[PDB]
Amino acid sequence: RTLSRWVWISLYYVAFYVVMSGIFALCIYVLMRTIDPYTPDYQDQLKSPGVTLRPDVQEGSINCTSEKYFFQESFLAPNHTKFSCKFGKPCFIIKMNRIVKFLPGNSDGPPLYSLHYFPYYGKKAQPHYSNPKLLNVPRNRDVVIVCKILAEHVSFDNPHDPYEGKVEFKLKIQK
Amino acid sequence: LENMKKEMEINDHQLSVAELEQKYQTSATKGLSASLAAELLLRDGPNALRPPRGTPEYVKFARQLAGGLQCLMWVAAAICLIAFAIQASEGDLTTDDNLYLALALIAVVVVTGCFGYYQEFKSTNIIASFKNLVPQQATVIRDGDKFQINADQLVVGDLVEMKGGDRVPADIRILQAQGRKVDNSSLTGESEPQTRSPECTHESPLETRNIAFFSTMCLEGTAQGLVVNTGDRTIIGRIASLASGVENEKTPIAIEIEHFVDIIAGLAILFGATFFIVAMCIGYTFLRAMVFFMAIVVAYVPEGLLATVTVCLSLTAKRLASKNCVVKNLEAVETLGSTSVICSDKTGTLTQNRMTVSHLWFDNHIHSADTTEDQSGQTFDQSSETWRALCRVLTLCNRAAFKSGQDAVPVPKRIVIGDASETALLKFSELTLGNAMGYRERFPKVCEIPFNSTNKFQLSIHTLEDPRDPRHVLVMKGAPERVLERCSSILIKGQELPLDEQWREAFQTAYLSLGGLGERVLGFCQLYLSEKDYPPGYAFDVEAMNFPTSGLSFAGLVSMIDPPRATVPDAVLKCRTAGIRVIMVTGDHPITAKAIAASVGIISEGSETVEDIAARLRVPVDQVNRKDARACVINGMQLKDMDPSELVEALRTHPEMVFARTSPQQKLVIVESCQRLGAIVAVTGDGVNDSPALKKADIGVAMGIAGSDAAKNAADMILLDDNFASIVTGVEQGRLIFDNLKKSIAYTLTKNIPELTPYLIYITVSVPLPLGCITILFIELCTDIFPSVSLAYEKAESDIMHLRPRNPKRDRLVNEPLAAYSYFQIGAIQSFAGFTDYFTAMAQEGWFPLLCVGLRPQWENHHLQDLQDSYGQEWTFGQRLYQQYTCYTVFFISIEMCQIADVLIRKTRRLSAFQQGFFRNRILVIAIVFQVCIGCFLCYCPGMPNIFNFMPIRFQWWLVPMPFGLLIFVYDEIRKLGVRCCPGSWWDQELYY
Repeated sequence: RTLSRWVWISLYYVAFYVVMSGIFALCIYVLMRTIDPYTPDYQDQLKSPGVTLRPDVQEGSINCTSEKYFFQESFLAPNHTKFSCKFGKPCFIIKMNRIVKFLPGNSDGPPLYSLHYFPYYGKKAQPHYSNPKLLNVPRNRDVVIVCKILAEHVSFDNPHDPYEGKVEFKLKIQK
Repeated sequence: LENMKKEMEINDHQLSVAELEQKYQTSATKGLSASLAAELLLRDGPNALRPPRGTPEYVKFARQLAGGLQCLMWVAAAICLIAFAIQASEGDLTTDDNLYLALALIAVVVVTGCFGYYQEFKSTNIIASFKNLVPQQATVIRDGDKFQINADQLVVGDLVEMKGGDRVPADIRILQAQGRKVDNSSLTGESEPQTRSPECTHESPLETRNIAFFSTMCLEGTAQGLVVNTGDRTIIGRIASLASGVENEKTPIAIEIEHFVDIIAGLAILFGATFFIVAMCIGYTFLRAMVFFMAIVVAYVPEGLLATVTVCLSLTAKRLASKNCVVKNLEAVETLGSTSVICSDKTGTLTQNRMTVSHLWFDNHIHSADTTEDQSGQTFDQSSETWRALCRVLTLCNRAAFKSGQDAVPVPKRIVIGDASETALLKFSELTLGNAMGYRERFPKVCEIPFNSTNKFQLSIHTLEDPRDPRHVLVMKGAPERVLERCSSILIKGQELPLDEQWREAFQTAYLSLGGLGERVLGFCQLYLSEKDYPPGYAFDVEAMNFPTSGLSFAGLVSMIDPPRATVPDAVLKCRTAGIRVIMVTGDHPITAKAIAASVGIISEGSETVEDIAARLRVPVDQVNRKDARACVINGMQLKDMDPSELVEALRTHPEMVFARTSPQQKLVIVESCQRLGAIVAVTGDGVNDSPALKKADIGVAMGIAGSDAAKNAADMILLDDNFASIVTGVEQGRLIFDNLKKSIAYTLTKNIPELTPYLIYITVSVPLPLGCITILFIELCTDIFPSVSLAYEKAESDIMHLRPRNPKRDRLVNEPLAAYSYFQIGAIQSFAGFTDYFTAMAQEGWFPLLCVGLRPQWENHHLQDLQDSYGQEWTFGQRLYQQYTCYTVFFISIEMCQIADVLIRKTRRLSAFQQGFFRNRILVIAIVFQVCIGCFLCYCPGMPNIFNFMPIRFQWWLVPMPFGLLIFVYDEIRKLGVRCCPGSWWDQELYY
């Protein structure tokens, strides 16, 4: 509560928060400069790929076969878009979480990936870059299933991200 | 209730003996009838005081739990618990979150509770101090025959008989007394015995000889007297009731805190509802808007605060104990820093409460002895031949003796058996002369005529030590006029001289003068007895004057005075510099009280009361403008008559006041008068007569050794040492902390904003939650704690003693300028520091900030194992969560980095880090290191990922907030500079705490 003097407040913050939204943004736009357009500074978080699925709980392109890894070159803009290879009892679809420059390595229940795709170049490098059934006897009951992936590169975190390289879902098909 | 007790008593001493009975229905000789004693017993009640109605059950523990603050934490815990209960509506994560938070809160109230409740569990006790002395039987006369009865049985009207040694059972009207003397210290604070005779000496009942008061003990002699009053009705009984039955009230610090909690709540509500409404306009039902409002609690309420203030108060109290200043209460640490006026009791407080000697007149000159305990003063005279001769009589014509077995203790300190005047002489001689015993031995006392009532003088005949004479020497002392009547010659220097009319008045002059000092005077003379007339053998007759009593050689005069404690005149001065008013309030007589007042600095040079001026002007007083007198001395007998408005004016009117001859109710009256003004008044006292005032004062201070139990109970603080100077230290311990506390509040509060904003942005921006509930508690409970506490170590930016006491109403502990500073400016810089680290971790991960918006539903969506980052990759639920958790960890760390800056800046309000030296505080530096080290531990230590969801941080992550930290240190430092330069205006007005 003043008389008259709110100026000396209202004009103050004006060019002091101003100065402060201006240094902060200052420090952001600097940080942002020192990062690659094509590749994050740390890959570590994503380190083992997780496995995710469609369910809810081309041409141009190139024709390819089941081979070893296709190296596109470096991750640079000097070449244009790197070329990508082509690709009752529900149907669940599994994919492997894209991770730039990662080469997967390979060269009872109740009743119930090709290398030529990698390494993934990353969105900026490759836009239309496509990443790569339960025919079961029982019916009309919940079934717990876990699908997992194998490799020396792949690891599972049973205590944590149950996702990591694996799924867990409960299907039911009521006919 | 209490108010009537404050008034002085009115009595019946004027009444005749017969008349008193008539009123009583009693027989003077025979006493009440047995039957009639009973009746009156039922009619009236027992002769017993109403047990101390003081008993606050151990249930009082529960008082520390609530407060106002603990409430804020309670309601907050209760809001969390509700929220949880609302989260019962589905399968929720809160098993780690909301229940954990609400329990943390409750637990901080409880713990803080306990802690407080202990540092206080050490004090109280007052009724039990009083009960410490609690009659037994009385001897009464009923039906003409005396018997000893339980003291409660005594009733108004009966005949009571008391002798030397006994305690007066009840208020009594003295009908008959032989050679009876009483001790009335309970009333007056003064021990010397007082006569009791049947005839009424004065108008005041407290003064008259005819009344003997309960709570008093007949010293010697024998008496009888009619019970005027019993139990609660007696003069002291009223005093009793008028005490314990006191409501302690709130302290200023406690008030300041309460006033803090209001502001804080003020904000926590405003925002918390605002976020109900802002969430409504967004896309949030009554389900969601509501959960946010309550959610907004923790961020708002500093859980760590209560604890910090306490450890800060505790830490300071410890320093003071080191000081020989014990503090019974934590809140007591601060109060001292807001004392305007002190009302001090004189005897035993200001003074040592230890008679002594005074001056001397001989050689036709007035000499001044050293009165001090430590005998700091100098030596008036050894030389004079006259001086010895005088010393001789003082040592020889003297009965007194020092009690056995304290050669350890110093002469003025040791107890002597004998009257006061005779002890004074013994101590005097023993100090400047050497052993008295010596002299006694060496001049063996042949015969002496003890100090008679009729003679008014005491003589002795001694064999002279000088071996060549061992003739007889005659030494006497007594009333100065009497000793002069008895003298022909005067030992001036070595030699005798006729006692002409000239000396007769030079003496008459001294006698007058010393007697004006309010000193008691004694005359001294001696005679070298003619050896012809008195043979070696010669027999003296004490019974009849064998030997010569007249035409003796008048040696000299011996006066006396009174002194205080060494430290006291200074301590008084310090206080006055402090801009504190000191007011003497004593039971004692006015001549003495005024003398000490001068001595101590209560009354300053030049000052003058009406009557002094009066007297220098040579003009009658009516004549004297009152306003010309700065100083005043008011007798209790005059204070009785006056209205409380008249009291207020006297108080307004005079800078140096002395209330003397005041009763305990009057001391209380003065204080109340003081407080009415609205000043904060320290009463310092030693006596039971000080109880109501000590009990009244904003802070009562009592002397530890001398102090009566009563004063000790009644008091908040005890000077174990009886070191008055302590009082000065106590006042200097009530200003450095008050400020240092605001720094710790600003420090703690600032981090609140970095905690709040992430949840808000989370709602507004629809981005993944940047900081978690858990992460917050590590800051408030862990990291911010050492640094906050550490602020207490901080020093003065200026000489603190030099500034005036804070106006409690106008300068609050937490004020809008703090909030604006903590929240508006510094906190805000902190928040961005945290947000940046957030963006850096996600960005690095593959989630650029632009993609972040609107994501939380997908991110949160448990179902989607699929979440595609900007690169185009796919992250499972857990995977992206780990990243988020890393964010929570980095944000946590960003605050600690920005908290380093806040720590530094918070160290000073005005001064530049450079001036102060942020450096000297070792405790603070320790806070930065341990603080960091705690963060690193939370990040690095394995298992901390699961237990507190803290993830390891790359080395890079540590730096993100660095530019933020540094800007804070610069931004503040600039600002203060600005504030130093123009004290007058704007920055200081808005920003200065």
